[PDB]
Order: sequence, then structure tokens, then C-alpha cells
Amino acid sequence: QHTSSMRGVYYPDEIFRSDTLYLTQDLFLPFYSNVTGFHPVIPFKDGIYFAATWVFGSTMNNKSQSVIIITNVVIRACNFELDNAFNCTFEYISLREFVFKNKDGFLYVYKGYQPLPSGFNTLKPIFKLPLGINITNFRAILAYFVGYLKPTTFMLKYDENGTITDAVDCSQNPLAELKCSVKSFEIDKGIYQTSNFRVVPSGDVVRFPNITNLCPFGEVFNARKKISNCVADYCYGVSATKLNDLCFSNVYADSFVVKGDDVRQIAPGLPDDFMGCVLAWNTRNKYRYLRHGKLRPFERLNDYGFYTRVVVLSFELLNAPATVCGPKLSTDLIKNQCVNFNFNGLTGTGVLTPSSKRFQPFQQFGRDVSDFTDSVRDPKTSEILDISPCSFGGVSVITPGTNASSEVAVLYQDVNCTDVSTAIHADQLTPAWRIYSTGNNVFQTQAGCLIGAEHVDTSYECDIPIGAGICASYHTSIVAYTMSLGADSSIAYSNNTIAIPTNFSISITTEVMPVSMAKTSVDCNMYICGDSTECANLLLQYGSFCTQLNRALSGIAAEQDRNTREVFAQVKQMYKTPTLKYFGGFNFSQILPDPLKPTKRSFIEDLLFNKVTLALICAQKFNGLTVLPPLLTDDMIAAYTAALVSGTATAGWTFGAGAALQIPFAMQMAYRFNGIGVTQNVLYENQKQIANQFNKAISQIQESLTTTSTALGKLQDVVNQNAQALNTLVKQLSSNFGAISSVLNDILSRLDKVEAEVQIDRLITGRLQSLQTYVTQQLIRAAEIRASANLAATKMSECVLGQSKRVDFCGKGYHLMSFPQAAPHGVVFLHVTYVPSQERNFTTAPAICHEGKAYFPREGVFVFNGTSWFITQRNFFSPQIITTDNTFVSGNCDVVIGIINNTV
Amino acid sequence: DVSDFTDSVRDPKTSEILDISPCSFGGVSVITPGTNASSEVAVLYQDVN
Ligand SMILES: *[C@@H]1O[C@H](CO)[C@@H](O)[C@H](O)[C@H]1NC(C)=O
Ligand SMILES: *[C@@H]1O[C@H](CO)[C@@H](O)[C@H](O)[C@H]1NC(C)=O
Ligand SMILES: *[C@@H]1O[C@H](CO)[C@@H](O)[C@H](O)[C@H]1NC(C)=O
Ligand SMILES: *[C@@H]1O[C@H](CO)[C@@H](O)[C@H](O)[C@H]1NC(C)=O
Ligand SMILES: *[C@@H]1O[C@H](CO)[C@@H](O)[C@H](O)[C@H]1NC(C)=O
Ligand SMILES: *[C@@H]1O[C@H](CO)[C@@H](O)[C@H](O)[C@H]1NC(C)=O
Ligand SMILES: *[C@@H]1O[C@H](CO)[C@@H](O)[C@H](O)[C@H]1NC(C)=O
Ligand SMILES: *[C@@H]1O[C@H](CO)[C@@H](O)[C@H](O)[C@H]1NC(C)=O
Ligand SMILES: *[C@@H]1O[C@H](CO)[C@@H](O)[C@H](O)[C@H]1NC(C)=O
Ligand SMILES: *[C@@H]1O[C@H](CO)[C@@H](O)[C@H](O)[C@H]1NC(C)=O
Repeated sequence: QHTSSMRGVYYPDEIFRSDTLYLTQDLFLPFYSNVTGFHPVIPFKDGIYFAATWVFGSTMNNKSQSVIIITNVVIRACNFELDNAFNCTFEYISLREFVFKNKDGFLYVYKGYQPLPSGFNTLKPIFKLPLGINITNFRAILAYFVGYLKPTTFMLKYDENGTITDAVDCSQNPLAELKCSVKSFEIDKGIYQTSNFRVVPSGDVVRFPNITNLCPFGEVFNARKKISNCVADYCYGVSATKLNDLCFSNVYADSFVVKGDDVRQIAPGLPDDFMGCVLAWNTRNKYRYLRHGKLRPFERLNDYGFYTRVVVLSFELLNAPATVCGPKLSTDLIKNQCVNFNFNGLTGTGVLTPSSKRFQPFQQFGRDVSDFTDSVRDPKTSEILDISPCSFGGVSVITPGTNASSEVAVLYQDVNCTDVSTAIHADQLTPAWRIYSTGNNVFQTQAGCLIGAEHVDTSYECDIPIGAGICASYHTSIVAYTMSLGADSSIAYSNNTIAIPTNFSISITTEVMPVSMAKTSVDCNMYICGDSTECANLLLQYGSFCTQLNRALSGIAAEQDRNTREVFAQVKQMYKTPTLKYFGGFNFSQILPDPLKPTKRSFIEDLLFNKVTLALICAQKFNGLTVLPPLLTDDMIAAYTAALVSGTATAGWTFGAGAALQIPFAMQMAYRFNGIGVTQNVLYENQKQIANQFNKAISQIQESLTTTSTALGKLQDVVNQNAQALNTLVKQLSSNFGAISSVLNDILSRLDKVEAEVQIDRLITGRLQSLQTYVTQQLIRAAEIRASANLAATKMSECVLGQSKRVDFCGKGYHLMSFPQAAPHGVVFLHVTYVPSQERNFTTAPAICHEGKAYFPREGVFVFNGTSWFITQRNFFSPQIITTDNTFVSGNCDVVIGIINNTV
Repeated sequence: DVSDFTDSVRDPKTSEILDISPCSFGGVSVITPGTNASSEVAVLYQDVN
């Protein structure tokens, strides 16, 4: 008894594929399965996998056709006695692994070779024998290992040469299904939703009226009559073969004598909404053709003159208690377990329990507020409600990313979480992993079971989100905890204490915005209804949908160019680079293009293009999909941002409104300090320190971009969303929406010109719907991008071309400056802000009065220091002597505290 | 191919020739001064060699 690690993979067809992932369903050998060694007849069971380092039959006797295989190969399907060569029809004369498969009479044979150990090797087809026999047993002919094939889906990987170089079993692990669902081998960290789940039924329940009798169903035919309280044995609304499983009430038979000349007059065109069964029979071995007006259905002169019947059965159902129906062995009642229903006329599935609903005596069924059957009356007069189909929901897999581990936890969304545990170990769940264990269960507050994660008591910053307040993470086996909102802090409030900063720092932070998206086009008549005319004529009937679709996509494309134009083309003149790149003590390189390099992009703007990944020639595909080019090249968009930075460096604020006015860039930074409420002396006395902080902040940005993981996250999301929408549209062309084939020229080549028009219509309607869905969702996406481009144009005017007082609009501090940089399908702002720090404590008063005259500070607050009172600004400590020019007087000090002999 | 188009065939008489290229198709657009200045126009055949 050994294990088959990854053995038994073969090419499923004879079609060449290269560099792709292909999902298929067929009989395969599950990974890490049980393989029975041999160091003896063996059952077949719909296929086997055979190795070694054959005779096929049904009874291994003379009464059952058998087969024998054997570089001279002899395949002879004859009743060889186990001297017998009779009763046979087929003859054929011309680490090793073999696969055997019996289907539709043919017996397929695959074979491989390699000079059970570990590894995987791929087999190829050899024979396909139309034996057409029944194979259940076999025996070897003389260290051979036997597997078994089961219906499973695999994901097979091809390479450039078209060789199967890997596979995945999509029913082995939760991770294996996750890989199979997203169609990849490496998976990022996160939580993904996958196939649903549902508890499988547990039993069969039947309840029929206990009345038993022999029915006159036969007497009436050979001789309007009613039949009731019998058991018949045995079409316009029912199938004859399906009549012996439904229970009716008072089946009626209409009988009369008419020759075959009038049988073709009894049918609708008999009510129009009613059903029934009609029989007729002739043997030859009155009527009215005059009446004023016709008759309503089911209501009641010459002679036919017979010379040498029609029974219209009517069925009434689900109205009164069931009394007429065929043989059905009853069953006992089971409650509180997902079972099957076969009540009088209600076949379903669910959970039963006693009810508390006051049925009226003349009622037998129940209904909800939405017309669902949430109650029933047992044929033995009992009210039991069949609430819900036991259980179902969704399944989500939590993974750290497959780059750090292969351990995952599984969440079941909406379950009491005790039913799941019972079904897992009872083998009662449709998602059936071959290798999966349960060690511990946590019940999320409202998100259901969590299996594979251990609860911890501490709290962290919610790596992966789950449920309501409960998140999960790997480093913190994976652990599930409760969210932590932040750091608890306290402040001692008082009435005569204030805090004033005594130092600051320069901070530069980045901001990423998308402004545009891909500009695609379609060829309506080529995507649908390809290079053909029989189909092209059929598509003219659907009005002019193609013209509508082309107009909508042309509107989106022309809008993307307005987006980029509105954000960047905000300068009237193209200022040349100052060819100095050192102002005051500020280093402006790495944001201005280098003149000694080929590409005219700044250093920081070159790292942004190496972060986002997308994966004349003039290539074209068969599907009619294409992407148009932008109007502004990447070298023109980069010339706009270099002009904007050059204008800010020299001439500062006043470019745009008016004409650019020079300024040495050290005088304006002083002016930018007055905006945030700090005097000029602060800059001019600490210019060297401030310049150092500026240069360091830029360097950290450059280093971070080089060695980060995801800062251009929003720009990548736009690329992924557009590629996912096109891939869905392309893969919808390999789908047959009801026709026998999904490719034209395969039904257009085998046609009758009467039957091929119905399948072509099936594809046309299916492909038109998929096109409309693509256009609708692109219109919604394009409106969301327009919102982000409108905001980016506001930030260019208010953060780059000026100074902003709106709180936290540009940056996070006080917004000295801001520089733009170009990114693929986006823009990056670098906000330079001012951050005070190093608080101190002081004593303060509202006002000061000298000689009965109060003195309020014209601008600032009063402080005490430790020796004498002073007046200072709020954002920086710079005490000043209290004089008559800092203060002003208003009234007498009767409600304002404090006094000192320091004024004037 | 992915969309169940052949895109490549084997010559019965010992060769393999690419069916991929579906020759040329696209959309045409007309550039006009506006039937007022003049009546001469230019045509753009999009995505062709
Ligand atoms: C192979 O059979 C043995 C014996 O029952 C069993 O313990 C083992 O789990 C089987 N292999 C696998 C992969 O399940
Ligand atoms: C099989 O052989 C027997 C004689 O052993 C013969 O009677 C019978 O017809 C054969 N079955 C056929 C021909 O289907
Ligand atoms: C394809 O096969 C050739 C020779 O058999 C080999 O040189 C080449 O590397 C293979 N393809 C790849 C992608 O390696
Ligand atoms: C019933 O009989 C009356 C007698 O005049 C007749 O007018 C009427 O049409 C009949 N019913 C129907 C449905 O025609
Ligand atoms: C508020 O501050 C005043 C000093 O101006 C002090 O006298 C008073 O006690 C304070 N209120 C308190 C401590 O509740
Ligand atoms: C302000 O902080 C810088 C470093 O961030 C330091 O070098 C400087 O001495 C500080 N100034 C004061 C007045 O504390
Ligand atoms: C500006 O920084 C670069 C490196 O980022 C350095 O090579 C250059 O010398 C600095 N500026 C000046 C004027 O040196
Ligand atoms: C156009 O066709 C010529 C002829 O072979 C070829 O050399 C050229 O590369 C083609 N151009 C494009 C854009 O396909
Ligand atoms: C300022 O005083 C408050 C309370 O008086 C105290 O909580 C805080 O730590 C002090 N901070 C400094 C920088 O002195
Ligand atoms: C502020 O207080 C400090 C410490 O008490 C003192 O050294 C300094 O001289 C004071 N400032 C004045 C008196 O202007």
C-alpha cells in the first residue's frame, strides 16, 4: 500500500496548445491517493492506472467475451478458455506506465516511459480499440501497482514547446481550489470567495393516502364517468410515463362514439388552459351541424351511418385531499434532518418540525408572504412546517500568500456552526476535500464558522478583515483577534496651562491619483457573426445595435483625452529647465530631467514607470478587439510636468494668473512661512537646517519607491480591472448558448438551410447580450475615473499653482509647497508641509490690566515662562516683551484675570 | 486558440503553416474642413500596415 504522488497525467485531446493554463474535466488519478502495490484478479471500476518496474473480461469464463494484449503485439478479443477461439469478432496483430479507459465501446490506451518514486510524468495515447464489450475484471500476464480513476477536474500548464509541465488537482485542498478558481499558481495574501456549500440530504420521506383499492381504470375503456378513491395502474400538460407518481382528485373520463373521421376535431384550436390524456382505437373488421351559436368548453342534426372510442381524461390536482393515484410504498416521518419530500404533490428537500399554524379545515397546504411552501398538512392530518432547505452559504479561504506558507483557514458564512461540524465528519458537504482536517472551531460574531485559526486575546491592526470587528493575520499558524482602533491617550485639562511647540520639521509625502484608463474599440460585426454572410444577414434584423455600441465606446475614448488635457495642460508657456538645479540650499535634482541622459524624464519619474506592470508590429486577432493609442505621448506629458516644476522653482507663486514674476526661491519660502502663521525670521535664521531636512525628505522618497511593495496600488487596480473585463469578453466566444457547437463554419459547414438558422440565432442572441454587458459596465467605470480626474485638476490649481488653507486637502501639516510627477495613467503629488514638535508647558492668562485698564493681546497669547510674563505666537515659541504695540485696551478689568507692571 | 478558433493547422503533406493572420480589417474615419471651406477630405484607415 503506497502513495501516487503526482502520477497519471495524460494529454486529453490532440490539439496543440502552448504557454497557457487549461482547465478540463475527465477521469484522472487524484494526487496523493491510494495505490495498491504487488510485491490475482482486480476490479476495473471505470478505469485504472497501471505501472511496473493484460486480460480484460466480465466473468473470465467461456460465456463472456474477453480480451488479451500481447515488440510483436497481439490484441485478440476472443473467448480464450482460461484452446478456445470461438464467438469472437475482433483481431489485431502488429518504469512503464499505462492508463486504461472504457467509454462508448472504445477502449482507450495511454502510455509513458521514464528510466512508486516521487515526481510526475506525462503519458500519450497509443491505441483506441472498438471492442464494445463489458469489462469489470482483469489480470496481469507473466511488481505492478494499480490505481483508480475518478471524475475530477484538473488545471494543466503548457509551455512554449506545448509540453504539459505541471498540473493541479482542483479537489484536493482548499488551497488547490483557490488556485483553480483564480487560475494561477502563485496567490497574493488576502481573502477570496470560492464555490458555495450545502448540506446534502439525509433520507427519503413519503406520505400517501392510506386508502387502497382496485380501480375501474380498465372497465370503462372497454364496454362522463367519475373515478375516485381508487389506485390506478396505467397529453396536454403531463407526460404519460410520468403519470404514475402524482396524486390527483376525481379524474374524469369523457366517452362517446365517433369514427376516425372526427378524431381530428377534438383539441384546442376542450378548454385552452386545461390538460388531459387522449386515447383512441378503431374497429370495423349522431352529430349537429346546425346550431345558433357555439358552446362553452365542457358543456352539452344527422347520422354518421356506421358501416363495416375517444376518451378524454381530465386531471384535477392539489385542490381536495388526494384520492386517486398509483402505487407508492409509504415511509415513516423523520424530523430535524435535511431529507427529501414526496408528499402528495410536493417533491423537495428541507428540514421538518412540528408547526403552530392554525389551518382551516378545508386547507391542506401553506404559503408565505412571497408564495413559498413553508407549511404542509400530512395526509394523516398533522401540521408540520418544512422550514428552509437545511443549510447553504458561501466559502472563503484566508491565505498568507503562498510565498510564506501553504496553510489556509476556511470561513463558512452563515451557519449555526454546529451543523457544519456534524456534516464535516459525517461526510455530508458538497465541497469534499480529499485531505482536510478540523482541529478547532471559532464562531465569528455573525460571519459563521472559522476553521484553522486560533483565537488570541491581544489586538492588532486588522491585517485581513473578517466579520464584525474580528480580523486575522499570520505572523501575529494564523490567528484571529479583535480589531484595535488606536493608541489610548490622555490629556490633563486645566484652566491656566497651555502648550507651545519649540521646534518643527519638514515632511514630504506622496499622493497617487488615476486620471485616465485604457481606450478600447470593438468591431461589432466581427466579434459577433464573424467572417460569414449567412449570419451577417440574420444580424440586420436586430435594428442597429452595432451602431449604438460603437457610439458609446467612441464617447468613452474621446473622454479619456479630455481627462489628461484638463489635468496637465494648465500652463500657457513652456519654461526651460534652469540648468542650475541648486537654489538656496535646496537640491532640485531627481525631480528635473537630467541633460546627460537619453530619456528626458526625472529620476523619481523613472522609478514610477518601473513599478506598474502591464503584462509598428501591427498585430490583429480574430475577435475584433483592439486598443487605440492616446493623443498625448508619454514624452509630451513629461514635458508638461517639467515646465510646472520649473515655474515653481523660479517665479514661484505668480505663474498662471498673470505673468511669471521672478523671485530667488529663498524669499518666497519665507513668504510661504507667513501663510501658515510664522514670521519670516524663522526661515532666514535656520535656512541651513531647513535645507538639510528638505534634501533628506526627497532621498527617503527615492529610497522608498526603490524598495517598497505597493505604493502605486490605485494605478495597478485600474489596469487589472480593464484586463479582467476584456478577458471575460474574449472567453465568452467559446460558449454555446444552446446550439450544438460554439464555432461557426462547424455548423455553417454541416447545414440544411432550414435547421442551421436556429442555432445561428442562438449564438447571435447570446453574443449580443455579452457585448451589451461589457459596454454598460465600461460606462460606469468611465464615470468613476472622471471623478478622479476632476479632483486631480483641482489639486493642481490649489496645491501646485498656489497655497492651500483647506485642512488636510493637500498634505497633512501646513502645506508649504507641492510638486507634480507623471505616472502611467495617473499623476503623483509630492506635498511639502510643516510639522511642529517638541512641546513645552507654560502658564497663561486671558488678559492683563495695568492701572484699571485691561490689555488684550492683539495677536497671540500671554505666557509666564518662569521669571516674567511674555507674549508669543501659537505655532512657535518666541517670547516678546509686552508693550503698547503688541496689546490694546478695552474697559476695566472686572471679568478678566491677571495683572503685571510690564506694559509699555 | 482560446476562443475555439483554429489559428494553426498541419499541412497534410508534411508542413505546419500559421492560420493566425486574418488579413486586414478595421474602421475608417473621414477628416473634413466642414463642407464650407472646401469639399476635399482625408481618410484614416486605423491599425493597418
Ligand atoms: C492509503 O491507504 C492507507 C491505509 O488505509 C491510509 O492510511 C492512507 O491514508 C492512504 N493514503 C492516502 C493518501 O489517503
Ligand atoms: C456463439 O457460439 C455458439 C456456439 O458455441 C453459437 O451457437 C452462437 O450463435 C454464437 N453467438 C453468436 C453467433 O452471436
Ligand atoms: C523547447 O525545446 C527545445 C529543444 O527541445 C529547448 O531548447 C527549449 O529550451 C524548449 N523550450 C523552453 C521554453 O525551454
Ligand atoms: C345557453 O343557452 C342560451 C339560450 O338562449 C344561449 O343564448 C347561450 O348562448 C347558451 N350558452 C352559451 C355559453 O352559449
Ligand atoms: C479653573 O481655573 C481657575 C483659575 O483661573 C481656578 O481657580 C479654578 O479652580 C479652575 N476650575 C477647576 C479647577 O475646576
Ligand atoms: C530641532 O530638531 C532638529 C532635528 O530634527 C535638531 O537638530 C535641532 O537642534 C532642534 N532644535 C531645537 C531648538 O530643539
Ligand atoms: C543633489 O543630489 C545629488 C544626488 O541625489 C548629488 O549628486 C548632487 O551633488 C546634489 N547637488 C549638488 C549641487 O551637489
Ligand atoms: C508591412 O509589411 C512589410 C512587408 O513584409 C513589413 O516589412 C513591415 O514590417 C510591415 N509593417 C507592419 C507595421 O506590419
Ligand atoms: C505638560 O504638562 C502636562 C500636565 O501639566 C503633562 O501631562 C505633560 O506631560 C507636560 N509636557 C511637557 C512637555 O512638559
Ligand atoms: C525665561 O525663563 C528662563 C528660565 O527660568 C530664564 O533663564 C530666562 O531668562 C527667562 N526669559 C527672560 C527673563 O526673558
